[PDB]
Amino acid sequence: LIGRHLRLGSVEEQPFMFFATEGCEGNDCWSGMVNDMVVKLSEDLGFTYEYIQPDDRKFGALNKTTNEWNGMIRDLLDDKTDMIAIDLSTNSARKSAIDYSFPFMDAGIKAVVKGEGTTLNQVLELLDQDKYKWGVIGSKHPETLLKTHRDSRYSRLVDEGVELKDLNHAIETLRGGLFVFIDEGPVLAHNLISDCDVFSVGEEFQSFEYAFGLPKDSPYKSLIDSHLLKFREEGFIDILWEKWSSG
Amino acid sequence: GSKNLIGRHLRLGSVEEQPFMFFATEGCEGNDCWSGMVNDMVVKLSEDLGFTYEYIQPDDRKFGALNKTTNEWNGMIRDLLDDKTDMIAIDLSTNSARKSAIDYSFPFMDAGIKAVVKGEGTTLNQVLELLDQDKYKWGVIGSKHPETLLKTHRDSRYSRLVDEGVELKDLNHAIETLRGGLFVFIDEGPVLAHNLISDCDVFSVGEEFQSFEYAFGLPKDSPYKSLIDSHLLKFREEGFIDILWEKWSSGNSVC
Ligand SMILES: [Mg+2]
Repeated sequence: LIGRHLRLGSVEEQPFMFFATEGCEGNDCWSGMVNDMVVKLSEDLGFTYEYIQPDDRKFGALNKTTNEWNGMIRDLLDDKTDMIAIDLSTNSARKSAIDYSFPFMDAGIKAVVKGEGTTLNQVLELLDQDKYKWGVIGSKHPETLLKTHRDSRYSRLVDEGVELKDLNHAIETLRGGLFVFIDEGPVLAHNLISDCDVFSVGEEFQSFEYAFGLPKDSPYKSLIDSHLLKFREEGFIDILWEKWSSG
Repeated sequence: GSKNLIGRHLRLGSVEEQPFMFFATEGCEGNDCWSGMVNDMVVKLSEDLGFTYEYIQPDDRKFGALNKTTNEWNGMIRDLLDDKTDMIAIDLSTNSARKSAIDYSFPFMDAGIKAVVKGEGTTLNQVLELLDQDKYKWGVIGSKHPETLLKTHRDSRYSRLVDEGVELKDLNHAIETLRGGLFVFIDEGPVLAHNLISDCDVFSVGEEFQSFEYAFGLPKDSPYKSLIDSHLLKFREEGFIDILWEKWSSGNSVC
């Protein structure tokens, strides 16, 4: 990587990445845990980099009607980027098409709702009532895991729920009440810390990792993997999570 | 790429380390001598990918570490580097020393370093306290991951712990010594949780520390890594890893 330039796919997803839309230029528009990881990788490996957001602003999923990807995954497959630098969740659909780096964080699917004393105990109960609406963000990992789960009642949840645009839209809808938002534990923990009237529905389910995405046969995988492992071993990943997560 | 596992015969490095692997020393032949969480993973991989296999233990019965004097490896790591095996099928901890020499598969379990103690009277809150006292002896298993992490920790007091402690041969020796009392054994969370479930007079020394994974070990440039990784990810996504841990890890406690 010494002398190399990496085009890095990313999107805003706090606290992993924050993207300033004004008042900044280039790489300095980005901040967060993933940015701090990238900065240190760049310093230690000697590459320059830039961040490239997908035009559709999605993480990426495989459309089963067209068999085409979108989001950051598609940009990587199209060779618009060399690596996806974000909290990229590991799933088998993506693994068919791309590789992952060594992982930096366990994560699960988590569901939350506004209003203390919710009667719900598990998300599948949502199918048997009409007091609460619910949803997941389109073309993002939770949607994919629910659509691929063995119990096709999870596909019903996705298909019969609201398709949310992004985290801001989801949180807005959640705060409007009578709405169960299903997403990822670490993202919900950070972003809903001050919402004392938001509570969990059931326990977390599904076991996966956050990692970076790499194209198959990338010449950079071995080095990125080594360095990410060293970050974890040296305590850097935990230090960054303490820095960035609330609170 | 083009190469896959159908019709291949894999030599798999392993050792007993309950509940990941159990090895029967009599009354069995070949693969039937092995059982445990990792064995169940291997059996399913072999059914789905179409390879046959055998397990090969290192003669030294070590997991594997790098000797800084000789610059040579030992244990399962050395057998893999020497092409005696194709993959290390065990709870193989991820560490940077090993990563310089081998690759890892997609991981199947987060783990940390855990210290436990047996003894009445004053006790300890954090392992470095061992260095300023002589009531307790302590140890790590030689050529196993906990020793490597403590020796490579940037606070060299952890190297003092290794150098001034007892070099324990294996898990049975370590647990026997722990049960003898006035001893702190430093090893890995999941192994200690499983094996010390009914030791009501064994307690924690502080919280777990260090963050790493259990995975399988693969030689660099292995043609089988992509397939093994894909299938291990699917095991995790389908809940198979969690189901196996529930099956194999000890529960209740008479404590
Ligand atoms: Mg993990």
